[PDB]
Amino acid sequence: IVLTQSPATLSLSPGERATLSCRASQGLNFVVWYQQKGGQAPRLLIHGPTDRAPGVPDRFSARGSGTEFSLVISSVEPDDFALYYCQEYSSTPYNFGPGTRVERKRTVAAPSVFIFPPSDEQLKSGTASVVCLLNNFYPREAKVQWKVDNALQSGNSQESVTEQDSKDSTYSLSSTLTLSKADYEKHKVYACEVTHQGLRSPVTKSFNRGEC
Amino acid sequence: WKEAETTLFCASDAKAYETEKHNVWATHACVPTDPNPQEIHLENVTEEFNMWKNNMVEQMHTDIISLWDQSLKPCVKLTACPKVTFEPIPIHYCAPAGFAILKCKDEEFNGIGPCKNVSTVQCTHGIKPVVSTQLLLNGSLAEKEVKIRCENITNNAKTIIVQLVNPVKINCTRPDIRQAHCNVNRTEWNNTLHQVVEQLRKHFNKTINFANSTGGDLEITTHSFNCGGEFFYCNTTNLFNSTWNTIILPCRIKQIINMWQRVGQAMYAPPIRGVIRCESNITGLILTRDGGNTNSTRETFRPGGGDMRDNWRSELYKYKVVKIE
Amino acid sequence: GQLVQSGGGVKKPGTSVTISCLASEYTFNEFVIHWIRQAPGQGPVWLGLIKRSGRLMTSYKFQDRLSLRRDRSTGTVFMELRGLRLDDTAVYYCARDGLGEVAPAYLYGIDAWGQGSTVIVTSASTKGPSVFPLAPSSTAALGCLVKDYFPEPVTVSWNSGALTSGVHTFPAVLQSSGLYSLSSVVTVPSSSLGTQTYICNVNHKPSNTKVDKKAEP
Ligand SMILES: *[C@@H]1O[C@H](CO)[C@@H](O)[C@H](O)[C@H]1NC(C)=O
Ligand SMILES: *[C@@H]1O[C@H](CO)[C@@H](O)[C@H](O)[C@H]1NC(C)=O
Ligand SMILES: *[C@@H]1O[C@H](CO)[C@@H](O)[C@H](O)[C@H]1NC(C)=O
Ligand SMILES: *[C@@H]1O[C@H](CO)[C@@H](O)[C@H](O)[C@H]1NC(C)=O
Ligand SMILES: *[C@@H]1O[C@H](CO)[C@@H](O)[C@H](O)[C@H]1NC(C)=O
Repeated sequence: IVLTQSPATLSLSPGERATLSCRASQGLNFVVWYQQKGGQAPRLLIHGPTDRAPGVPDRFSARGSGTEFSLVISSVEPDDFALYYCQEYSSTPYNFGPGTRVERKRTVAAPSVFIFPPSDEQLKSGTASVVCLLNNFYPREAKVQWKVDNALQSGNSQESVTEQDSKDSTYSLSSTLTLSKADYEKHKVYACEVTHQGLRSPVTKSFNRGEC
Repeated sequence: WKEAETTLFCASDAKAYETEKHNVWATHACVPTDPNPQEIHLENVTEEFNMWKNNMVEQMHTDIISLWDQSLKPCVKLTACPKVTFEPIPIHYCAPAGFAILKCKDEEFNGIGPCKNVSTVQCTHGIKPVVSTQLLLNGSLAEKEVKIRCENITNNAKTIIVQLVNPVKINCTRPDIRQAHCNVNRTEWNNTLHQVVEQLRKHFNKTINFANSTGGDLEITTHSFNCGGEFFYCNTTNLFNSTWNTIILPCRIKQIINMWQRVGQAMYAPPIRGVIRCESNITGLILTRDGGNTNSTRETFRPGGGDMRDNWRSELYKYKVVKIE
Repeated sequence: GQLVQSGGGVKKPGTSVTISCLASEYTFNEFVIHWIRQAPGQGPVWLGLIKRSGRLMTSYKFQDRLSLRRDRSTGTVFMELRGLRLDDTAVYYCARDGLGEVAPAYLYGIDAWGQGSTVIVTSASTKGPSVFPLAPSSTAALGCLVKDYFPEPVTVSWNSGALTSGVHTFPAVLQSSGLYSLSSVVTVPSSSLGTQTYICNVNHKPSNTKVDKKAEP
């Protein structure tokens, strides 16, 4: 079977009621839930069949039947901001859900977008890195799209995202498009296009090779 | 009076002059059986059973564990090993005062859920604690037709317990001093496979196939059992290669065995020279289904075992304990 | 706590890795033990399990490269993953589960996990990073690109650690080479760009490499 979870991200303020959803491709008797923080292993929340494992605080509850299941946190505490996965036992392979990220709610914030050409120093090494930085945005969901002379670049870029900042509750993101020198020398216009809730039209930042 | 878990006691007709180790154990742990045992039918009563969530099974498991640890204890891995007489005797489990055993006499009870022709008894039937994998020996047989049982058939991870209605005699014999072998009638075994495929067919929706074990410890890949104090390991490849719309199995005696009851190993003396022979009634099977990658062309079932709780389960499935209050 | 393990680490592609999982007698005797891996930024993947009976079960998707086994002599369970690929790079856990098979309650749920064994498949050897500068524009943004080092970690500061306000050092990403790369950036006033000197101090201890690189227009 297959399990899908929603939403991908849940933004919430402390005190608010969290409810995470898990959907199953076929009828299940139950599903179990795990909490995961970074660098640590999953921690079982809800046993199967229900309700909740030992050591799990009262604010955790779970429910559902058949195709549909949900995990409810009555009053969210700071400790609860984490990733939650659901898991199924109908037959092997036992599938985990993709996980729902619970983060701290904040006012929508548009990214500050910057783009960086490869240094003259780097070009020597025979490789070229083109970087697109998205600074201090919210929500976490953001889309970057690379174009080289209006050619959509797919599969040859990598993104990296900071953890939600504990002080201003924003995120930052880098996207590095990697080209060989020969390929980089062959094209003029390098651009990254950003789509985000904080932007009313996707924003494109670009540069021309060989111009200051 | 609702289902409650408590320590039962056991009864048996063990013989006190006999040094056979089941008789010795039973003499100490069990009491003589009641001459005229009462059985009472409960009219207009429905009661639920669950052989897979049955504490009786656990108690028996614990009991047989202490039985082997007391009777056999050779040597290894940190530790004298005289030879011993080994032949299971029937054990009855009986309810103390303030408790009672409900017994399902329903025909073709599949092991879980409602039983409407329920009765109460003082003791279980006599159950011989035979230690075996993949095949069940000297057990009980369903009277009407073969019965297969599972906690959820759709969970491939979950074991399947087959109860036969006709038994199949299997003769194993040792006249390489460690080489032995088992014999059974082929045509009757083919027909056994048939009566199993018919019941599997009731669930499927799918064409059935039997394969030998995929691997694991020696104890569960082979038909492993005890005979005259010696541990037999039989290749069951010949029993389990089949596809549906006399058989000599080569066996080996092993001195170094895994203890089914705890982590470690036991090492015994080589088998005694002379005559070793066991004629046993095959009365059931423990099967496991592959799943995960089935195909519309084949469902694969393989011989199972290893958790002896399932062995006890095959006999105790009809019973449950309640606190009579 | 209940389940210890000791899996490998850096593996060259094509090789095999064997991970062991030492269990308490109780867990080993009464519980199922799953083998589960988790790659970075992804959720958990079930690879296989070992039941208390000794039954081995593997994921159809790993069955040609994955072998499970148990040692009844010591109470240890094992997984071997062969034909390693860079995308087999993950934390590998053994973890127990009653699976409705323990005697009381009959509960499912993975309640105890081993500490995890990180497996990184690559041919890379220890290597210090190359640090290239990310020069300011025309609020301005500037930074350092720290590329191609192995293994983790590298540390980065700015102006000898005298600059923390508005700095973001991204978590490293593992490139297709099998070497890491990250970026460290900072946002600063445009007025100060003409005067203020900005230097990132990078340190990759594993290779005794320390670089201080000034990125400027
Ligand atoms: C077995 O589990 C499945 C879902 O996991 C469920 O649909 C089915 O009903 C269960 N078995 C029985 C007998 O209900
Ligand atoms: C009713 O009880 C009788 C024993 O008196 C038993 O043989 C029978 O199986 C029960 N009914 C059904 C439908 O099985
Ligand atoms: C079991 O029997 C089959 C066929 O008789 C044979 O191919 C296989 O090697 C045997 N293996 C063992 C361990 O006896
Ligand atoms: C199982 O069967 C296969 C082929 O059918 C054979 O290669 C293997 O050795 C057999 N082993 C056992 C224990 O049956
Ligand atoms: C099965 O029963 C017969 C007679 O009751 C006995 O002689 C034989 O040893 C038993 N075999 C096993 C494997 O229990």
